[PDB]
Amino acid sequence: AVQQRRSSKHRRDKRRSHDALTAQALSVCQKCGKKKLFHRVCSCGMYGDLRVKKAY
Amino acid sequence: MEIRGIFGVKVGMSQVFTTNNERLPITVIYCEPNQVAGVKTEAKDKYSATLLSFDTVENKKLNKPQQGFFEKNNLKPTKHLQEIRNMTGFEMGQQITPQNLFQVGEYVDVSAISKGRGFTGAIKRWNFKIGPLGHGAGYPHRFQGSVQAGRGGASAQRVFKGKKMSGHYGHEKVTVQNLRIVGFDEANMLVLVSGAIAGPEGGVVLIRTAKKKPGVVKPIELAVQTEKA
Amino acid sequence: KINKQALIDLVEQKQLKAYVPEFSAGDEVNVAIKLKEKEKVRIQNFTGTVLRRRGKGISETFIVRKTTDGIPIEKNFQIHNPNISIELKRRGKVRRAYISYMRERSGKAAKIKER
Amino acid sequence: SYINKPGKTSAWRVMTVRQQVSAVLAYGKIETTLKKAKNTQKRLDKLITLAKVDNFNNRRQVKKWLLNTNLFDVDQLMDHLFSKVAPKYEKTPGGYSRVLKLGPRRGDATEMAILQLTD
Amino acid sequence: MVSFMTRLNVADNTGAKQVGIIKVLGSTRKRYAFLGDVVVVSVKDAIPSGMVKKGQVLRAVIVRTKKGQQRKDGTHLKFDDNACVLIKEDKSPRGTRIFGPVARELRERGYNKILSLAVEVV
RNA sequence: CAAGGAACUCUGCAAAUUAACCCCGUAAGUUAGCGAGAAGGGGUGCUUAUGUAAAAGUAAGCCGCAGUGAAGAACGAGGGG
RNA sequence: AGCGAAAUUCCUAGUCGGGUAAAUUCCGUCCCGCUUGAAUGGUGUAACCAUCUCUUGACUGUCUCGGCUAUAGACUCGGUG
RNA sequence: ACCUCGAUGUCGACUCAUCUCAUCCUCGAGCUGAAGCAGGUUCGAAGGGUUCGGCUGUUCGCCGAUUAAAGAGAUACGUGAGUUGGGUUCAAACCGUCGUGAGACAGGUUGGUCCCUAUCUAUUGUGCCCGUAGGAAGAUUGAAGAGUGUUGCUUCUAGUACGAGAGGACCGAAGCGAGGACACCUCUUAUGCUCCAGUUGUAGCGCCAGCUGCACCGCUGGGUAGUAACGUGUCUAUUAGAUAAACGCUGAAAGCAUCUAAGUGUGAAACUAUCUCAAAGAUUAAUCUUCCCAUUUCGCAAGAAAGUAAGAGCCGUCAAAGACGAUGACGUUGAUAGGUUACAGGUGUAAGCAUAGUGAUAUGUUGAGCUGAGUAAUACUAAUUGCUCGAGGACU
Repeated sequence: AVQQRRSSKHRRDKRRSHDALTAQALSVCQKCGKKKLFHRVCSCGMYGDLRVKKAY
Repeated sequence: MEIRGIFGVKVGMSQVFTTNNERLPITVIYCEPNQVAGVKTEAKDKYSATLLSFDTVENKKLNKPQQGFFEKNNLKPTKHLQEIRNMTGFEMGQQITPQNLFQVGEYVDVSAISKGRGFTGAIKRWNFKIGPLGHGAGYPHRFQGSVQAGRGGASAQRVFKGKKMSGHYGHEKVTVQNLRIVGFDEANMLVLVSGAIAGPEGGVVLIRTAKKKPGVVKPIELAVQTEKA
Repeated sequence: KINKQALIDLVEQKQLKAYVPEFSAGDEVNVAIKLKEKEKVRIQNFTGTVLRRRGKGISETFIVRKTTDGIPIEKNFQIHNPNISIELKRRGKVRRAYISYMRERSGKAAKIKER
Repeated sequence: SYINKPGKTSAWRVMTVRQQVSAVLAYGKIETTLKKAKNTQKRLDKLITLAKVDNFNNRRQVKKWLLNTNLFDVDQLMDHLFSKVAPKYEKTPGGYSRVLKLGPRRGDATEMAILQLTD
Repeated sequence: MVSFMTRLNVADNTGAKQVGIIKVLGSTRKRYAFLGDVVVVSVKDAIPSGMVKKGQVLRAVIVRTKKGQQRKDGTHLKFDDNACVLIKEDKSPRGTRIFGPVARELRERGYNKILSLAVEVV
């Protein structure tokens, strides 16, 4: 519908308070030393000890 | 006291022929001899009840405080914990089988957490009509209908509390009464109860004593095949 | 706890028959029903062919039809139902195990037997 | 809304699963959408299972989800299949494919996962 | 399923050809027909040499419904036509020749004249 | 999409039915043009033969629950102003 | 003159009939036509009307009587906005 | 003509109802020109619900059949930021009339365009944060609440009473149903797009065969789980109290009488508990139980660094869940999901081969072959050999 009265700054603030985002997971890759995200692939490509993707 | 109760899991539903030539709908419930884990007195504890436990598993999976309480009580480590209000027919440290407790001719009450569904429409929930299609319907032609109560400043200007509004269906305890008992299995320990059971496939069920007719016991016996060629 | 979904048959074993004739889609059979009254239980003989067979356990059913005074009547019957008697006389030649078209087809709806 | 792209019909799903099963058995590795893989592996290893019998009717069957690729043609690729990938995994029951998720896309952050087959 | 505004047949020899349901007996909007239920009909087509002529409103009982109904014995029987028997304001039917099948869910409801004069009971 | 066939509605809106081919059959009205493709019918698959130039036609057998099997095909009648 | 409670009526839901389960609209009829009425034409009229209205044949999801199936949405995520 | 003409969309109907009794009913009682029966009047009682059609655009109105019962009314003659419009209510007009004239009719008739992507409040669910005086985990009662209590028919009690004959019961029980509310897919269906069988046209896979693409999922016949129903299963009770209209016992003022003035009773589906579900944000933040810990050294006069080992969260597997979040189960100490195998079920006699048959075709291989989601084993694969918050019982 159409607004009747203008929305105040503090209503904007309170609606934006739940309109934010959280952080993300992170982990260490043993062989390819890199601070990778948990249960993802590493910079060199090995998600586990397995790296079928090209290292380039 | 006089209204007893037990815990089960609906493992299926069947049809069984009965005396007087009637095909009665049947439901099979798996029911272990449940483990009592505390009694509450109507006078000292201000109300009588019995805390009951079932579905024992390996102690490794269970959380520490629960298993510690079980070890203090020194009974089996179980995952399912609940209560039955005002049941004192037995004592502590006993496993109760419904075969020895309930009768094969008793009318019973059954409650069960109903099937989870998500958000539901008013048409489904309160059986409202679906609007017609001809003569001009408008793309809204199936909804919760009118909610108008009053127009003008001093008429209503308000939404009522308890207004019939679409919401979430299921996942709540439903009450069906007068269910019958037909069949016992001891080697597999299954109970057959007339009718059907609400909720999804494989839910926890209260088999509880019927308040209205607790004293009635009528017999319903089976039939035997006697043919061969 | 440990679930089976197979003990359903074990608890249904309490009501089973030990004869169980074969029926797929073309058996011309007369079926008898022991209709119980207060006295002199009657034996009804109802003849016809079977259209299709559906079953999972005790829930096994078949179809059978008669045509009397121009009026046809078709009835389903559960196999494991007591007070029922089945005596087969003809085996037919059909192509599909699920057929239902005698509902519409007119007189001379009979089918040749399985040679 | 009303008239637009023909939508994501079941025929679209059949076409896709055929296309990337041919693609994976052609080369052996695909980065693709997570759920597309997750419902593709079943058809993959079902075909692998039915191909380890080496029967002409089973070959007629496995013709039914394959098209040619840019590297070989259907006959040569199925001969390659029967020659090496079936003898590789004839012994082990199940587990005929592996998948591991990749990083989120810069564009839409969609779920890439790399699908491949090895011991 | 069978209800008001339903041109059905007649299972009786009464000099009539076609008849339509005019209302269903029962309070609180019964609006539905089931086997053995007494209802009210009106003739739409009839023979000139019959006891009734078009426009007459009479009362009857459904004997056969196309959908049929499940019986309490555990079996369900399907019919292939919609016919009614005419009853003259008492337990006796209007007609004098009951030919064809008839529902058995009405034996316990009385009206045994039709049962005794029926060619068959199913 | 079971089951009724107009009970909703100001209206059978819409929806639904029919559908093409060939060959049957087609009232009244009347200005003798029409009505009219009125209405109301049937059937159309494969194989072989008869077959003419192909195609119709016919004979015989066979498959299938139904065969312009898929798509492209007027639903009518009456009466009033 | 013709015709007529009809695109013509105010007393009218006028008399009655015909069909219709039951008919202010449907068809006919009575003629008192508050004021029909004759080239602002009128009385009937064959075919026809993307015309108005009624009854009826088949037909059904408009209704008892709702539910499903997949999409494009909404919804969530990422991008402009 | 007072809000209101710098807009209050101006009749319903469709669905949806809410509320009062100045009761339609079943409920109870009183009285009768109340033999019974059928009645009529009044009071209390609003707990429940109270039809389908025909005409008309419809209210109203009448007609037909029901039904225990067709209520009275209001809520902008209820309700369009829910639907649309039958016409009054733009012209286009047509007919009758009025007026010399254009035009005019609360005169009739034909067709005649309905916008809105919810900001607040309130509502149904749903979450994050904190909270309730250590934390976590469970189990709890429940002040305030919510839904809900409709009855019909038949038989017997019994042609007993009433009565004269006909007519013809109330109290109760039983059985059978209607409508509505409460679930399920075991019987029944209906759908059932990675399922099965068949089939046509065409494009193809080099020819035939066998398969795929499109033709509504091409179509036809079905069908796994699932989803619901027209289907089953359940229910409308019953109990106790205060009672209302009411009838009272006793019994005074008012020596008799009197239901009241002392005490006290029975009495309605009305009311309250009992019937069924939620429910400690109920700040009055309530109860019980269990587990974890309580740890050298100081202040602007003091608890500063190991910050659980309890747990929770991040992530993944998924689904009895699911708008997303959450919810529920599982993560090498695991069968959580996927896979294989096996089973059930369904489709229905696969391909291929031989024979009969020059030919469609039929037979045997065969209850063969195939099967998306059902069922169980099975670490064969994926859920990692991970990260964050989080342990001093304060005070009188």
